[PDB]
Amino acid sequence: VTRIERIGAHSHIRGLGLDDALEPRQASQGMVGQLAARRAAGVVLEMIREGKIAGRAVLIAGQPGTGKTAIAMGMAQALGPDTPFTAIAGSEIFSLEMSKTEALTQAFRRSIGVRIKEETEIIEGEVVEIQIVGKLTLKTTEMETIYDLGTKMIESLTKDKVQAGDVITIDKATGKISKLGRSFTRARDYDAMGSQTKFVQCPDGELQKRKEVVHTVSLHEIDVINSRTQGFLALFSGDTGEIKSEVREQINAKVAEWREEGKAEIIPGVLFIDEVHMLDIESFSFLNRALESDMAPVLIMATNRGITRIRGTSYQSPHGIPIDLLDRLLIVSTTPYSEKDTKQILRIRCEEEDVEMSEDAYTVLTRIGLETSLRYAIQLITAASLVCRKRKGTEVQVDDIKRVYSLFLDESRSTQYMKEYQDAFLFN
Amino acid sequence: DVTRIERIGAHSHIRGLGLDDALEPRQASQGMVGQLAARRAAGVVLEMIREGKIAGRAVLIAGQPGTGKTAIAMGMAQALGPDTPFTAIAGSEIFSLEMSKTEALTQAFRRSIGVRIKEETEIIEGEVVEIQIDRPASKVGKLTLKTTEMETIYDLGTKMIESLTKDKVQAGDVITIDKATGKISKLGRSFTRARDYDAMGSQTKFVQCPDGELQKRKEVVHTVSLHEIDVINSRTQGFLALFSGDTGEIKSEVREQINAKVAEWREEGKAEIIPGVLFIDEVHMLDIESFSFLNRALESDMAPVLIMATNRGITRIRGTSYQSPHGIPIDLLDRLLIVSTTPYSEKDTKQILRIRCEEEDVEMSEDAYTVLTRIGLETSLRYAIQLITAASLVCRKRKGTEVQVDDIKRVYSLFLDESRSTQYMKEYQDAFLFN
Amino acid sequence: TQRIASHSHVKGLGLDESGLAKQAASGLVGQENAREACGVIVELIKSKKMAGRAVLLAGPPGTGKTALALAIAQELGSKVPFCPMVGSEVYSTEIKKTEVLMENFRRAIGLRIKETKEVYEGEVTELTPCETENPKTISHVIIGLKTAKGTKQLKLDPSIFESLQKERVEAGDVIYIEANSGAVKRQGRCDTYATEFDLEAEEYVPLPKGDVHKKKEIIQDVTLHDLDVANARPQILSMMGQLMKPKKTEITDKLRGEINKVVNKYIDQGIAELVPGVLFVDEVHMLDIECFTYLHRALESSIAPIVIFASNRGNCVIRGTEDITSPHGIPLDLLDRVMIIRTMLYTPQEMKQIIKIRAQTEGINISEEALNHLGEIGTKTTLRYSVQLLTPANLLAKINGKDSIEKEHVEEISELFYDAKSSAKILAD
Amino acid sequence: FEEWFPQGRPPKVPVREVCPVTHRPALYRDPVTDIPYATARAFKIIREAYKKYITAHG
Amino acid sequence: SMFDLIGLENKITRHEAELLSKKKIPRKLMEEISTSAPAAAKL
Ligand SMILES: Nc1ncnc2c1ncn2[C@@H]1O[C@H](COP(=O)(O)OP(=O)(O)O)[C@@H](O)[C@H]1O
Ligand SMILES: Nc1ncnc2c1ncn2[C@@H]1O[C@H](COP(=O)(O)OP(=O)(O)O)[C@@H](O)[C@H]1O
Ligand SMILES: Nc1ncnc2c1ncn2[C@@H]1O[C@H](COP(=O)(O)OP(=O)(O)O)[C@@H](O)[C@H]1O
Ligand SMILES: [Mg+2]
Ligand SMILES: [Mg+2]
Ligand SMILES: [Mg+2]
Repeated sequence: VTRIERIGAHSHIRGLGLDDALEPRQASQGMVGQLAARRAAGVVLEMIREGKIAGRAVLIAGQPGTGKTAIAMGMAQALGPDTPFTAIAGSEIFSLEMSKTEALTQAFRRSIGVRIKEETEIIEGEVVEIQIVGKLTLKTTEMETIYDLGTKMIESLTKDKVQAGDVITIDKATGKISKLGRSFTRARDYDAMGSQTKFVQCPDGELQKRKEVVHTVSLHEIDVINSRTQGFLALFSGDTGEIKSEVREQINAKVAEWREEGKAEIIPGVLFIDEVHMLDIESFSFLNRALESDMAPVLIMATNRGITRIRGTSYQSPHGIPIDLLDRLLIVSTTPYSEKDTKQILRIRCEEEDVEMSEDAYTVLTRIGLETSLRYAIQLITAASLVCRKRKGTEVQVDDIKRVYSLFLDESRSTQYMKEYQDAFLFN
Repeated sequence: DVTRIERIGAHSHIRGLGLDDALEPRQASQGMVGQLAARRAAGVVLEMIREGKIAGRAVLIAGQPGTGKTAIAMGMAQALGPDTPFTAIAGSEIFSLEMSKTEALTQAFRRSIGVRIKEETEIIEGEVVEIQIDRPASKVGKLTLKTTEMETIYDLGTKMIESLTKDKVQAGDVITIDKATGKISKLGRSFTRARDYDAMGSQTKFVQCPDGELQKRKEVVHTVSLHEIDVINSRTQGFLALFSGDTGEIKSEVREQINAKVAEWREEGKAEIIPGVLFIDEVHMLDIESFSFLNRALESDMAPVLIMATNRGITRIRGTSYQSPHGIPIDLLDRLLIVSTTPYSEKDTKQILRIRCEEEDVEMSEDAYTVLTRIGLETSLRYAIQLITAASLVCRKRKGTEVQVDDIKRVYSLFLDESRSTQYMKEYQDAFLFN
Repeated sequence: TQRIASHSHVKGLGLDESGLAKQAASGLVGQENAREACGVIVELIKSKKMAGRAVLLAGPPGTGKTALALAIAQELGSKVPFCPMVGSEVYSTEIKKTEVLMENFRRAIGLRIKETKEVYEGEVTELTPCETENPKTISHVIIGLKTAKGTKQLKLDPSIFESLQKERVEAGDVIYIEANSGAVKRQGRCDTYATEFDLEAEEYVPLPKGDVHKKKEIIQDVTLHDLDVANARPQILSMMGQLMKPKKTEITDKLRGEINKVVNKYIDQGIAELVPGVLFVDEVHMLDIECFTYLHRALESSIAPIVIFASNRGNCVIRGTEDITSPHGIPLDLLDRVMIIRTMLYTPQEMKQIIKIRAQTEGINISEEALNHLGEIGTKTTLRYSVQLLTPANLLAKINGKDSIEKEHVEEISELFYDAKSSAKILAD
Repeated sequence: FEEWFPQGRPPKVPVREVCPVTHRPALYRDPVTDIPYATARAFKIIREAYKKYITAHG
Repeated sequence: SMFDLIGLENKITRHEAELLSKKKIPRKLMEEISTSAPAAAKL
């Protein structure tokens, strides 16, 4: 069945393909070539796992199509889902709801997980009888007990309309009641059931259990929850506005106290900002200070620009980043692919897309990709597969590649054809 | 001694304009040094403000940086007193996300016009000598007040009984009752509560017994600006917006209604207009739209006296491509008088440094005064002023009593002025960003 | 705290008693003149006499400007409020830039409130009224309070009978009574009467410890901005306000003046003590002309904190102007109001000292030859780059089963990762 | 007066019940025998003893 | 409503959801319940 997630541009990548010594293996876990860059990404991944040093910034820089985002996806896959990995595009911070600095702060705080443990003492059981002073009788498969009821407790039992046969949980620390459902029985079967009705088995073991529960949240979620009375709604709608510095400072201090008490754990993650050259000078200046915080995640960036104009200024800088921020980060450089690496990337893409191709087809597709671009060849893989299926074939041949090459143009051929008829296109 | 909210600021030495009865400035009075022509002009403008008969008179204080424009404005503010409103804003304050620039300029103008309301109130003031309240379980009660001159027993209505119970009025309390609305205020106690009562852990001072008649016809003076009236009348919960500043563009119809009723209140005896001063420092940050609004705004009868300051020469008007004197359009310059400030001399600089040392409580030698005056003339007045404080700290670090030349040379070497810092920046220009 | 940041090794200005900077102390190396001037600035802050004094840290990148500011902050302690800001933060979407600046100014003025409360707390053991003939009439209400220390009887004013029945105080209930108002507050049944069979939570409380009568001192630290925010929007109007987004508001000068008056009244009454602090504005060159102009007036206020600016832009065009260049991206008018402290480039020896201190703080064992190689790399490239190589080289060494960084690990890490200049060279080609 | 000033005798300290099976501080009471207990095994033993008693008595 | 998430924020808890998932009645128990279809004394 077609699940929500389908074959995308990075579906074949399932990690960095490194060994225990971080030596890059050729054609491992979907990664081909980029040996030096993959080794550097492994070193950065070890830094992220260690977590000791906050605010380390890494810029993955290279030519278009050299696997920068592929390396980022490999890092995200190799890193466990427990550790946060916030992947955004540079253009996601330009919002009408909040300033750019607020958006970068929220991206920073979303990339730091905090794991909070909590112990509670609850009484869970099936209600046998309730008498309106008051008395309540509960039972499990192993025990039966009767309690005396206070004024607030009898009020809570009445308001929730707890009836005999229900399964309820009452927290001794707070005295609140929650109805988990009603136990099914010979007499409680009905022709229609209410929306809230849930059938549940009688609880096992002892009534008064001691719980240990661990909640995994992030600093941004804590900020939003503490932003206003119904702040957790903004965890859905995103209408968080600009969270005040008071709330953030009080949360940083409370989390520090929690970690000192052993209640919470901090899991520093990664903030990947692809296409980082969309950030403006204000964003870069904010990042220069934001990375100096001890609650800063490890920052990874990707760009393909050369000596280009910094957005928001008239200055030109390498990678479109001012040298203040470039001095604060390490640069990993990608390398253009060889013929062998191109062919192996095409083979892995065919294996993911479930396409069978003849060897001559592999040679011609590799030549096309070397001459035009790797992405164009990847697209022509599925194009030729479709054209072959329309032909009632079972293996993609060179003729199908020539067919799709004639049907779908690349940038160069399309540009040449546009220039040939430039009198018809607008605003040349 | 104790560290107050207000500390020694850049103009804490300014106490006024330092003028005589004939508005002839003194050489050194009320913290002012020099600027004889500028201070005489400021005195004439202050008299024009205090007379209040002429509306929308604009004066621009123009001069070189550090020549005392803000000092003269603060002197005018000090000599004006708190009775007359004096709203000082930076020109960059009008650029708001909550309201248009013209709305901001209107609120600034309307904040600089006080409305002094007067009303007569019936006030009962006396010592509670006996209070009896009897309630079922309507309320009945009896209250006796004394004021040295008389002792009257009152039979209390239900609403007065409720107010007295809410205030928790007890015998021995000096209270005030507003007969117009029944509000009860306690001025203080006249003697202790019974010593036999536990807790009640206080021995507060006891105010003296009231004198004269119990009930007096008291006239009370309440002053509100036009902006407060506007914000209060703008919506049902307007008063909350006076503090939070969440005031949208107040409807012009409400402002016209207020201007009309205020005119009636001044034709009647209910209120008196106190027109004040709006001081827009660094007015060159205003754009062409704000100056164009100021042109029409000064023609209103409710406009205050507008004082402006800027050091810009012939410069480009913000939002345009045209250059005009002071960064102000010629159309607004026509509507104002320009007051020019002159650079100081050695004597004036030395006197200013002396006054700043006196306000900072720094004892400094005469040779130190000479070297600091030379530094201030060479570099800047503010730089020498800041070296006063730095040299005081360096002298106290060495356990010295009087700031000597060695301390001034030390702090001069430690802290650079714009010129030496610029020279060193040029000497290392390749290390700085973008050349 | 536990995680290691770029400035986690900065523990303060390494100054002696005479105000001179040691060559290397408290994690700082060199910058003797700049540390001495920062020392005079720290004394200025601690003097509390002056308001609105500005100092500009100016110098090349990686010359310790932010390290010196955080060293000043460490010297001042945690009592003095030190508010870090970056110039990019003024461009908010909820409020004007001048409001952001004024809010950060008021964040750097601290106020310490001292509250002394007298309370009589304990488990109620009797509530007997004292009948009398009026000169049934009661002249006192005797309440017996029990604590783990003992029992006390209080001859309370008879009027407290209303509050006792309002609070439904009964024998065996834990209460506390404040000395001033004399109103009783009930806090639950004493836990000595709680059984394991009855279900209630809030209605039970342990017997108070200590003497029945207590004098409690509560000290709270606030900023003037905290009071501003509290009085600007107090917490059905509350329902609508909490449902809608509570945006920042352009707090009026009226509210700030009223709050200044209230704080002055508290300081006169002795309830409160002011702790004026420091606002640090890094990357101040991101401010626009309107912000710098506003700062002209803000620094002349008698209420302003001491502000520390930092810039490295050199002769650069002022933001929000066209072609108006200034020595640091700051208009010359503001530069006349600030003292400038220059920061200077480091020598190779100072770079080696900083690298060693960083390695110590990160917990990294570095060999002498490795330290020399990384220093020589840092004399090329940048200091920041050489520092950043420390932990990846330590990890590379740990992979190879070495407890200390060897030179080969530094060489390999340098071969893997490139600096800004090497990348510029690759881009040019 | 007596409504506003009830002379309430101080509450008696509750009996700190103990489980007759394991002699642990009692946490529960069985609704059917009204005997306190502290663990599930205690509950089973109490109910077996109760059915023994009720068979012996009638 | 199977996709309604925000409605669960005021109706259930993660631990309660785990309990519900663990203790849901299986088919055989319902079949048995359809097929089959204490006097206290103060001692
Ligand atoms: N190292 C690699 N191994 C395998 N496939 C790669 C690699 N790098 C790029 N690709 C392929 O090319 C595309 C990814 O290129 P991408 O990383 O987006 O380039 P850029 O650096 O411009 O972002 C994917 O379709 C993927 O199949
Ligand atoms: N005539 C004067 N008398 C006393 N102090 C002065 C005088 N002129 C300037 N000063 C002080 O010198 C400094 C100059 O700043 P300021 O007066 O704001 O100049 P401007 O507003 O022209 O830039 C301030 O501290 C000011 O109080
Ligand atoms: N003199 C010094 N002694 C010790 N550490 C320093 C010194 N100067 C800079 N550092 C450290 O090296 C890095 C330089 O960054 P920073 O001080 O922020 O430079 P910038 O002046 O560019 O802001 C920081 O981690 C800082 O703690
Ligand atoms: Mg990409
Ligand atoms: Mg001025
Ligand atoms: Mg820095």
